[PDB]
Parts: sequence; C-alpha cells; structure tokens
Amino acid sequence: TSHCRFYENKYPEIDDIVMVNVQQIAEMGAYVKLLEYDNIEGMILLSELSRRSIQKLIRVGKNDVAVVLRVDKEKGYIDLSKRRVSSEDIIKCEEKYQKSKTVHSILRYCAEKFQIPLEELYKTIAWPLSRKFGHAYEAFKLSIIDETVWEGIEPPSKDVLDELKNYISVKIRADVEVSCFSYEGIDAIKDALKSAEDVKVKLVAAPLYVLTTQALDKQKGIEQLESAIEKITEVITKYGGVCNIT
Amino acid sequence: IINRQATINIGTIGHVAHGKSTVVRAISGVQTVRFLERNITIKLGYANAKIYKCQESFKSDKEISPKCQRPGCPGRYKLVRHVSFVDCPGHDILMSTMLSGAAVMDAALLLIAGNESCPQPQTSEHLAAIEIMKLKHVIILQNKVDLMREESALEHQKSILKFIRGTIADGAPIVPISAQLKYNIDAVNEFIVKTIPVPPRDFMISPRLIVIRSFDVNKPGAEIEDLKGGVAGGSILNGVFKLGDEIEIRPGIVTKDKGKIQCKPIFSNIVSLFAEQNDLKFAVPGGLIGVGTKVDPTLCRADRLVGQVVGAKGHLPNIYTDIEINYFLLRRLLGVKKQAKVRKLEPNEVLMVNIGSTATGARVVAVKADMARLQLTSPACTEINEKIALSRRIEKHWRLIGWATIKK
Repeated sequence: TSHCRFYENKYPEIDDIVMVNVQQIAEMGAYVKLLEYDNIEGMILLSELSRRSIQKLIRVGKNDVAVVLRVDKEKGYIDLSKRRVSSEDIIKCEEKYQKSKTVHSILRYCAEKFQIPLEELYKTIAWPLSRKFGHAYEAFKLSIIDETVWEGIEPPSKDVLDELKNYISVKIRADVEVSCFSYEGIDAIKDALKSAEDVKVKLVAAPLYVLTTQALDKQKGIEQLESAIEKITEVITKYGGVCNIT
Repeated sequence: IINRQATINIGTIGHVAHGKSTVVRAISGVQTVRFLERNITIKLGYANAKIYKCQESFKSDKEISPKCQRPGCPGRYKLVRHVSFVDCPGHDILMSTMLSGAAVMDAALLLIAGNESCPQPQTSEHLAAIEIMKLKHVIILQNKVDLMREESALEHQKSILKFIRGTIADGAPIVPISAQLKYNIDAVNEFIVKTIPVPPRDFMISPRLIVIRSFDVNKPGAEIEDLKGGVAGGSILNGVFKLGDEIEIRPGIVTKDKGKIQCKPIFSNIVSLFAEQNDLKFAVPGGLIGVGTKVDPTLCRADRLVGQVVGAKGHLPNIYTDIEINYFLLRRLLGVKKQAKVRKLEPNEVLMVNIGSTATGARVVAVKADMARLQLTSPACTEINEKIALSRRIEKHWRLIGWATIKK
C-alpha cells in the first residue's frame, strides 16, 4: 500500500509548490491527487488554471505545477493556482519534484522486504535525513560517498539497508590462440597465465584461451589487453614455438 | 591380483555396419574410444580384455569376470594373460589407419555376417593385407547367426572353407558367436590360448616405438593453474621402457614460416605412462600405452601425429626423402566390387605407399623389373627393413596392388 507525506507534514503551507497528476476534468476544474504533499486531493477552479486550446492541454495523465493559496487544516482541503507561478522558479520546482520522487522510490524496497508499514519507515528515515540536512536525496548521496547520516538513527533492519546500498551501487572479451611445436610448452603457458590473469581467464578446449578483462572507465581495457598480448608474444619466441593473436 | 599390462596385440577386422565395436564390448566391457579433443586422432580405438582360466569342460574354460561364480566351481581364477584390442574400421574410404594398426598386430580376428552376401571384396583385401604383414594366426568369426537358417549357416561355412585354401593361413579355426546376445565367447577365449603363442622378446634389442593416437588432458570448468601434459598414445613392438627417459619423435616439425628449416626431432621427457587403467613404472612391449610426455597439449590435438616413429636418446636412425623399394605385384585387384587386371607401373604417377604406419604419397622415377625408386612429398624414416603395403588410384578411391621391402 502506497501512502504517507513526502516532506514533513500531511497538509501543505502557504506559497509552497505542488505537482499534480490529473485523472478527470471539466466539472469544477481539477480536484486531483498530489505528488509533492501526500495523496489527499487538491482542487483548482476553472480560472486560476489558465495562464494564456484550454480543454486539450491537460485532460488525463499529464502533470501540472501549481502554487498553494488556501489551506483548511481540519481533514484535507487544499487550494491550488497555476497562473501565479513564474517561469524562473519552474525548473527549481521540477527539480524538487524529481528529488521527492527519488526519495519515494528509495522508500519502497524496505516496504517490500520486511512486510512492515511504509509510513513508519518514512518517519524513521525523515528524522536524521530530511530534517537536519535539508533534502533526503542529497543526504543519501553523502552517505553513499562517506557514511555519516545513517549513524544518527539505529537500524531495525540492517539487511534492508545492505540491499538498498547494493541497489545504489565492464567485461571485455579476448581470444589468444596457442599452437606451439617446441620441446616444453605447458610451463610456458603457465608462465603466460601468471602474467595475463592478474581478471577472469577460463579454459575451454586446447588451442583456444578465453579471457575477460574488467575495465573501470570503459576505455581502460585496451591498455592491459595489449600488454598481455605483448607478454604472450615475448613468452613463446625464445623456446621455439608459435602463438597467434586474431 | 597383480596389475600386469598388455602382453600381445590382437586386432579385429570386418566391414561397415557389420559389428566390430559391439563384439569388442561383448569380449571385454570397457566401451571403445570412437563410436573433438579426447580420443579423436585416428580410426582405431582402445580396448582391453582379460584372460583368466579356471582349471580344476568341453569348451567352457575361460571367463570374463575376475570372480568364478557362473560355471560351478567357487575357486579363484588363475592368471594367464592380459591383452589389448586394436579395433580397425573396414570402410572403403579409410584404410590407412587399418594399415597402421596391422604393423603392430600379432594376432588377427576376421568378422563376416551371415545374412549378407558370401563373397565380399573388402574382407578379402583385409585378409590379403594380413597375409602380407607377417601374420599367420587368424581366427574366423561368424557374426549374425541368430537371424539365419539351420542349413544356410552350414552352407556359408562350406563356402568359406572352399574360399580359404590357397592362402598362407592353413589351419584357421572357425567360431560362430553372437554380439548382441552375448554367447559362445568362452570358446573364443580358449582358442586365443590354444592357437596363438607369444613370440620371444628380450631386453637386448634397441627401443622402437610407434605412435598411433594423440591425447590432450584438459577439463572444462577447472582453472588453468591445474594443467596436465601432452599424452602420446603409442604402441611398442621392441624395446622395454621405464619411467625417466628422453624420447624423440623422428620425422620433424615446422615451427617457423622465409628461412630454411634446421630444427631437430621433437625431444620430450616421459612424465607418466598410461597402461590399461592405472599408471605403471615398466613398459612391456606388445601393447598400446598412452605415453604422457613433456610435449605440448596443443600438438596432441587431432590429425597431426598419425603413424610416426619414436626413439630413445642414444640411438640414431636414418631419414629418407628418396626410397629404394623391391616390389611384387598381384594378378587381379582386390577391393573392387567385378574384378580388374593389374597394369604395369607407369613413370610419374601419384601413388600411396604405406611403410609400416606412415601414410605417404610417392611418385615413381625409374622402373626396371623388381627394383623401384620413389620420391616422397612428406618425410619418412627407415630403421631396419619394414613391411610395406602399396596402393594405387584407378577409379575414384585407393586400391591395393601388392607388397614391397626396403633394400638398405
């Protein structure tokens, strides 16, 4: 089950920005669910929505940025306006929304795993991350870089945390052909292996050797493979045998 | 029970789809090598039989099992001999392998099926080859008898008898045996003991080894830091080998491809000997042994080492490109389905000359009456005199003509 607030409180404040996903239109305006503050419905009348084809632009599925004007803190009554929002802060609002979405995504694996309510989890997460630091995504990022924010609250489930970490967290193929005719060859092969392996090198049949080289930043795989090839070439020339590279 | 290796080499001949592998299985138990990396090198496989006698009736004497429980007597079997089988295919295309097998063989077993036609050319050719390559101990075996009538089999036997009279093999025993039903093998075993003796063999003779098969010991899944050396499946006719000696493969190898070749024969030290099932220190001549040497596993892969001579360090044989042969020709051709007359040898023609185990293509330069000079494309070695079988081309594939000896 998906519920609970995004920031700190269930009810929005004055002048704050909220994103809405519209389900149905044309009756009063749009009384639809929120994505920035809880899942309680927020309403716009057919005047504040228009800034400058009025029916076609919104309809079903599309997202709208709107500023909160009137709040009734009793059970759940929020009023929104689209016309007042300026173009300069729209990008910022969007960014905020994205951050919120990311936070929400982060608090789903926990819900899935230990079969416990999501709201409680959210509450337990928001205290050291979303209150002290500012936003939660940045705190999470900081933690991933250097662990300092997770230290504040005691974990009821470390396994969940580990899983989350894992979630937050390149093999290049090469073929070397061996076709020696020398006196000793096995030893030479062993020597070659001792210079090519140390990542994962496997034996298949007899003339073919399959090796997978791991790269850190994708481009780094060329520098090691070539070196390995060179080493291999050096290996078999002295004894009196041949090894080919395709 | 002592773990003694092979004493005498016994070979088996027949035809395609007749049944030889099955017969071998019936005789022994361990499945044949044939039937990419392992086993695949030639046409001959690898099998081993047991000769244990229970003497404490009629035909039933020898058995296949180590423990005697089947005939009646509860006493343990007496040690007689242990033999290795060389199963050669009887196909019209592949015959070089068969020829190679023949060179090492000391005993022969002929197989003819009952239901099929009485005169077969391939079988006759095989018989001729056997006659040529110093073999007289031949046992005739009838394969498919269960699908045949009461008198038909007798008639077939009579026909066979009529056929075999003018040949070198005079007192050849005839046994009817089932391959799929597993019966009458005891009689065969008895015959093996009776008719065929072991020729005198001593330590004094210089070591000579012939390699037929090649093996590489590599297993998928396991890491490369655990490797095994190259194994050369080689049979010995003369010369006793022990663990800890230097071996050389004679004919030569190409290692560089510009620049003239000067590199010596392939030197290798013996690591482990594979005889029968388990490793042994001594190698008694008269059997096929997987000689595991310091040679590359990549070299012992497929069609690279088929019929090549192997010598021990401290002995020098000769390598020839031009060979001097003393030949004898037959009247009519054997192997053709129809019989054709053998023509006189024409100068400058590609003919296949099989010296012992080597499969080489040779061209004729000079013909007199009995002596012939041949030019070889692929290198060949000569030690003493060697038993040679000659093969020519007239229609599509190879056909046998006669026998030859090196005059040196």
